[PDB]
Amino acid sequence: STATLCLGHHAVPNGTLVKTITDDQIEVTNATELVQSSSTGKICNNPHRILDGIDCTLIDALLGDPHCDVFQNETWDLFVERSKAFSNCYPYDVPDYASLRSLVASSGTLEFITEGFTWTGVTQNGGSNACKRGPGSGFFSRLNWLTKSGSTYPVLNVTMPNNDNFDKLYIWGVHHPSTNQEQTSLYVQASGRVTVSTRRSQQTIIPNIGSRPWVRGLSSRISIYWTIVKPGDVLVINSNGNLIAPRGYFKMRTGKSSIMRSDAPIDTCISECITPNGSIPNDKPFQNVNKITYGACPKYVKQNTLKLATGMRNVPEAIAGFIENGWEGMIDGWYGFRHQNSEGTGQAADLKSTQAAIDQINGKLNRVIEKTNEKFHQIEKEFSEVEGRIQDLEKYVEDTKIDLWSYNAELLVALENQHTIDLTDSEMNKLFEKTRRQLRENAEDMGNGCFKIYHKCDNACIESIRNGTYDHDVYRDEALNNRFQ
Amino acid sequence: STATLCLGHHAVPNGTLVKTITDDQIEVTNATELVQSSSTGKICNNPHRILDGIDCTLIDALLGDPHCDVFQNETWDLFVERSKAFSNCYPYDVPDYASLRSLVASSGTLEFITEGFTWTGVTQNGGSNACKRGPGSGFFSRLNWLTKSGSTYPVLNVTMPNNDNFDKLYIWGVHHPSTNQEQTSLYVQASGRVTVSTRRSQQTIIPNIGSRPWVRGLSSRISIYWTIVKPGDVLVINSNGNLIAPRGYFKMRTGKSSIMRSDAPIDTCISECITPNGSIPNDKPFQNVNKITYGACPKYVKQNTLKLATGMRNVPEAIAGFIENGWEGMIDGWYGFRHQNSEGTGQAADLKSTQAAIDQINGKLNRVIEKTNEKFHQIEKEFSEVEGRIQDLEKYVEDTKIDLWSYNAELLVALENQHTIDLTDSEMNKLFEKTRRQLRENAEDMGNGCFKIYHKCDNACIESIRNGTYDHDVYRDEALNNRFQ
Amino acid sequence: STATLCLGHHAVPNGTLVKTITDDQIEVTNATELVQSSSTGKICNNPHRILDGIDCTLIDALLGDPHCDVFQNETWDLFVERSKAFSNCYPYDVPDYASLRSLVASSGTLEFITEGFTWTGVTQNGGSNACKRGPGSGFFSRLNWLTKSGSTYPVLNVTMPNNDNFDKLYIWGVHHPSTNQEQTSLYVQASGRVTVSTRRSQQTIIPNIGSRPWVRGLSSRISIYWTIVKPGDVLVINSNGNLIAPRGYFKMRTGKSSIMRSDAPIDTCISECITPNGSIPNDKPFQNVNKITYGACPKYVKQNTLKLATGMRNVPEAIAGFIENGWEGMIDGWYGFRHQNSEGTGQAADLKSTQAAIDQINGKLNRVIEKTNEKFHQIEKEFSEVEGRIQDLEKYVEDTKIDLWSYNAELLVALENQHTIDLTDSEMNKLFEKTRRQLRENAEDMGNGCFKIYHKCDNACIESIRNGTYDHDVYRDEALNNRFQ
Ligand SMILES: *[C@@H]1O[C@H](CO)[C@@H](O)[C@H](O)[C@H]1NC(C)=O
Ligand SMILES: *[C@@H]1O[C@H](CO)[C@@H](O)[C@H](O)[C@H]1NC(C)=O
Ligand SMILES: *[C@@H]1O[C@H](CO)[C@@H](O)[C@H](O)[C@H]1NC(C)=O
Ligand SMILES: *[C@@H]1O[C@H](CO)[C@@H](O)[C@H](O)[C@H]1NC(C)=O
Ligand SMILES: *[C@@H]1O[C@H](CO)[C@@H](O)[C@H](O)[C@H]1NC(C)=O
Ligand SMILES: *[C@@H]1O[C@H](CO)[C@@H](O)[C@H](O)[C@H]1NC(C)=O
Ligand SMILES: *[C@@H]1O[C@H](CO)[C@@H](O)[C@H](O)[C@H]1NC(C)=O
Ligand SMILES: *[C@@H]1O[C@H](CO)[C@@H](O)[C@H](O)[C@H]1NC(C)=O
Ligand SMILES: *[C@@H]1O[C@H](CO)[C@@H](O)[C@H](O)[C@H]1NC(C)=O
Repeated sequence: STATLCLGHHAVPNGTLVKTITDDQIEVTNATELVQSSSTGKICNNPHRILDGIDCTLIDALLGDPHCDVFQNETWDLFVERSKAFSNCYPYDVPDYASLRSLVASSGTLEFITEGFTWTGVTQNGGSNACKRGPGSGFFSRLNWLTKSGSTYPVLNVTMPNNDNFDKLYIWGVHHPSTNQEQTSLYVQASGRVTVSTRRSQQTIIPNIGSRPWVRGLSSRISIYWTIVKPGDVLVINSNGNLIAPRGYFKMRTGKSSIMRSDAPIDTCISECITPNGSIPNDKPFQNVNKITYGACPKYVKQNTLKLATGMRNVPEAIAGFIENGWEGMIDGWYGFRHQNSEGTGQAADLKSTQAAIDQINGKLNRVIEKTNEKFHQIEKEFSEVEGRIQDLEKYVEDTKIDLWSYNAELLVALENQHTIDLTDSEMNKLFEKTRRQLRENAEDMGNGCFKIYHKCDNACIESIRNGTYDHDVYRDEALNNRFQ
Repeated sequence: STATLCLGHHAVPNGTLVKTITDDQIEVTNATELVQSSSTGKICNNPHRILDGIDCTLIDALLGDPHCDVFQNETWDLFVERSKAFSNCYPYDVPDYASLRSLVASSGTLEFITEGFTWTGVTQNGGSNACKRGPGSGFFSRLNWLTKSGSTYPVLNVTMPNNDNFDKLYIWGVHHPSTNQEQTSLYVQASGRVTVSTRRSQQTIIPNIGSRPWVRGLSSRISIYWTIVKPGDVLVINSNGNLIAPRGYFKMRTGKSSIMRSDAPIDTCISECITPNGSIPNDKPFQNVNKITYGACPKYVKQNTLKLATGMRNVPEAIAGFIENGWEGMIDGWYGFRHQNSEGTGQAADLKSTQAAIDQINGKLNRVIEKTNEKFHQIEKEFSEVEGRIQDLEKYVEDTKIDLWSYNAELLVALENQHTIDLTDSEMNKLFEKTRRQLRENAEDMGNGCFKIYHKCDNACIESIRNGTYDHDVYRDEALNNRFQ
Repeated sequence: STATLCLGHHAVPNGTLVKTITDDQIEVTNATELVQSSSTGKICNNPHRILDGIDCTLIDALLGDPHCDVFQNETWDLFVERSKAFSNCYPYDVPDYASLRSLVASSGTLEFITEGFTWTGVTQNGGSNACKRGPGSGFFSRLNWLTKSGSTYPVLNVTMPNNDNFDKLYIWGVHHPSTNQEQTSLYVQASGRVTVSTRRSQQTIIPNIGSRPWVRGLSSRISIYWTIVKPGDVLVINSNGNLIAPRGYFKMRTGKSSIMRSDAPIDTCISECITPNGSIPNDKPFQNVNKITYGACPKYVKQNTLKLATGMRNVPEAIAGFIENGWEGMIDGWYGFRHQNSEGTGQAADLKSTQAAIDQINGKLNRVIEKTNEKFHQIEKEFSEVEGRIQDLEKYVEDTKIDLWSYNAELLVALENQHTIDLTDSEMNKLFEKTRRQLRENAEDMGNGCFKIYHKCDNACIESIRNGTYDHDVYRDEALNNRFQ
């Protein structure tokens, strides 16, 4: 008699469509989504130290807004700026505001050391009713509003050496009165001047005595400037008037700190990736949640979905083999044998080829993508004002990055799916070729992916063929007799 | 007797060389140029609304140059800025000119709403002989040149609330007189000041009273500034002098609008992609025409040609099959059979494998590159002045983008050509293996991509082999007798 | 009798692990490092014109520091800016210093043409003891310190037309005296003003009368500004006072020039690639030395090693063929035959398949990566100050470029290694299939990448099989008799 041993691969009834280099949409047994398209809606407070700016802007906490005194000496890995954040202090503008916000966020600390600045001949601790600290007028806690003492405002000329071994951030301000009457009343000089300089840098501000929109009852402003005094350098403040002096310096730092605009609530949970939408799992290589990211985050891509073939071609369902169709009834392994001999039909999965395919597919993605791009401080990617050239450059850089990484994701997923499908096909063909080699002249490929063994092949001989210990010479005579006679 | 059945693939005499991962220049039956290296030289006026700035710069049309009154209330999807554009009005400079040009181009409209600004104690509608609107002195139509009324220039202090639901762009200016005599004659104050501010922003400009190069007969200038008033915000203009006030505001839009410097004529034609060279077709995924693009444009690459293999190998031309040579004489399909039997030689293309290869090759490039990157406003990529850091950053960002996308194009073309070649080879080999399987023991492969069938194979039998309905058992006895006896 | 003919591939005892798309670490016979991870520590003075700024900053050489007069009229392709560079002249700051440094580096020349500027009513060649040119007081050699002549400082008003065909760079300065007494003594005007303008540009600077840190004995500063005068344009300098006028112009160039901050000594050596680490060989496509590069440099990648498989899979060691193991003892070629016949065992490498594999592998890398991205002037990539938005954008652009190119290198190496391994496997399989085709029915594949030929196969017959001139019909009768009888 003649037995019919042959090979096949597992098939699933519910396949999943993936995109390859050669096929637009090919069904495979298994696939995994490589894009994190959803977020939990909350920012995890671990492992990063998240500082929620409930009603406070980062610059508001920096200056010492009366409603931002809880953020004094605060440190963060990510400062979260809520859209409800508002200023309740003296109206102010920060020329080059974005740079100050960026560098204070990167510093990651509001640690403020008060310094013994000596202001002779002027009244310190000038307050306002726009800045109401308690039941009375106040001002920014980190800024000293100096005004004329008596009937004269001398030329303040103070020095502060940076004898420490770290950069000192001095946040000072220039008062812009609404009228010349206010300018003279606060500062006997009809036109003030504030030159804050270091041995290498310099910033001169001429106060602007002009009316402007009422903000919290004031048509005067404070223009906020910052001076970074590196170690060994010295800060000289020379003011003829309109000086909102610094009460000290902020300890600048370098690290993984940044700032995020987000309304996502902070939740007791752990996630190394934070987006304005909330924290997302970084298990997947790519995301479609937000281009704004903090921590170990997946690369942002424009694709909502990128399915990676983690299985083989799905060819759902006479024991014809892989060339005809896949085997739905085989669950022990990926590739296996079905045999029909005198002892009845049987099946047995091939563990060697199954494990080869599984091992090859296991780390396919993780070996072409670095562990995870861990980004902490970045450029601004959403803007509320129309700034122009610099904002356009930031938007263009981010769009270029997004387009290039989205193309990388598309090409990589197509390449990896093509390689997975070709690899599973090659494993099936390799097992078929091994079986053919074992069955040198004792079998014949029926053409449906199925061999026809021309000798009585009991289950023991089937097992011998399956495990590679099949000796063709034993049955060569009988097989040849049944084949060519 | 016996028969011959050789399997082959179509070949063309006029092959085309392509680049693959494995071969530097491999000849293929067909290839398509993937780089749009040429342009029609004229900008299509569809589907985008192209506004040709014949003799006007965008800022010239914005300010209301007398020779640019045809651009009043103008809208555009692309503003074309001719190199012959010139200014014929009061000489002016725009501090951060690039930013204003960028944001006005992005806004995409010159829609100007005149507002009831009230300037008390000053003479309005000041004009100069440099701006000759008609037979007399004129000025920018969108700017009001305020001067002293009689012998006094009071402290102008006006407000304009933004009660609408859109951003208001206020283009104002500061007059820079040639001499103190002119400053006092126009503005009794010896030193003017223009503070234009919102509840959040502020811009105070001190006029510069100094002579400078004559431009249209004037050594005075206008420094042009813009204020964007968001909805609910209020614009306050406080001028001690030298105020070139706004006559209103330009309504700000957000959309696909931009500006292009181009001398390409406008043509009654349709093209979704516009370059300074002119409109180019976006059928190809890459273009080597211009890095400056607008609309649904191909990605810019440094390659002047990237041929993508849309066919298979050429092995140009005893009927040996694919292993030996390609078949020049087969035009019906890509793969086919040539048979020699007692009834004479014949040929027949294999439609199944041909269609498989054609379908696999049809969308190879499409299923790895997004439809088309539709970019509307971008960074400036060509610069006429040496600005320095920001211009260097823009040039670096564009050069990095160009290099990365050029590498992407090289790698993609090489990968897709390698896959096309391997795919056509695999189709040929799969057809050969199918024919082998059908001819289990009836035929022997002669090594030239062909089979020697050892039984009388009439045209009906050859057709049965070709269509897969060949029964080996019918001729097994005769074939074995002719083979082994 | 019979014979054995096993096909195999060369193996090396010391393989090298490379990385593929399918295997994390696969041993190949040969691999080459694609990342230049090391530098010679010195800057080659060829082929680039390296100018070593020993103790001079580029701006120090530009202004004409007394200790930088050796750099007058100097030209360079790369200006090397040592960390020991110091200023020994009048203390100064350059508002927008980075832009001036960038544009002077891009120009690549300090060629200074002295111009006949006429300053009437002021004292020229003003000096200080901060700039000691010799034993007496000095000043910047390219700047004229103008002061009051006698007891009056008239309103300087000079013009300089650009009648040449090149851009003229005018480096001027504004004096910032420490006290009003110094301002009046040097400049009778209590408040100076310096307006330097062209027909299209304008820079007006108000001198800053305020004290500041002593630098070389002076609490006064020079604010350095530059004006680029296009051909046909004219430069007008007006000054009430505080004018550090230009003595001429620096001739602008466009080309391959740039500036590098490096302490690597310049050595008599040739290298087209320069890094702050020193010159590196550009033979490899990628580097891990420095993201800051000049000349034809390898792309910077984060990977310190990327091994590209320049050989085949290594399978180190009855003459079983390729299926079992690789051939350690075969050095003549890559693929070969080992035969056992009545005349004894022998071996012979296959030159055709070996050469096919070698030719395909030779240029795999260089037909997908452009020769060398020759980058000369680009953005600053290392910053000593915390500047903010623009510096953050530069850092983000460079980090994006580095990440994208590192992913490109990783994916490219994985793809090329996968293709090389599949290529060598396919060459071995193609040799096996050719040998099978030649031995139509005279040999049987034993399953170990080897054939049992069932006829007397002397060395001549084995050579005929190896060179493709083997006629199966000669031995078909004997082989069939030995096979099936
Ligand atoms: C902040 O830290 C400084 C550091 O010494 C300390 O002097 C100061 O009292 C602290 N203030 C607050 C509010 O924590
Ligand atoms: C201002 O202070 C600096 C150092 O703080 C000093 O060198 C200078 O003499 C002072 N000037 C006056 C006028 O006091
Ligand atoms: C995240 O937020 C942005 C902006 O609010 C929004 O455009 C995007 O759709 C959000 N994505 C998810 C997944 O919530
Ligand atoms: C522009 O539109 C406004 C809208 O009211 C109108 O008042 C004005 O006259 C228009 N100008 C032109 C030139 O069409
Ligand atoms: C200027 O106008 C603002 C409102 O526009 C007003 O609050 C302020 O009192 C005015 N100032 C003077 C001096 O009239
Ligand atoms: C397009 O124009 C640019 C600049 O004028 C030129 O460098 C380039 O060669 C042009 N290309 C084509 C295809 O016309
Ligand atoms: C620099 O070149 C100019 C060009 O004429 C020349 O006049 C000047 O003397 C040169 N100076 C030096 C120091 O070489
Ligand atoms: C200043 O010089 C310019 C030419 O450079 C001239 O047109 C103008 O009249 C001069 N002004 C005075 C006040 O001399
Ligand atoms: C090159 O120098 C940089 C900065 O000093 C350093 O981080 C890097 O490790 C150096 N690389 C080599 C190869 O010396």
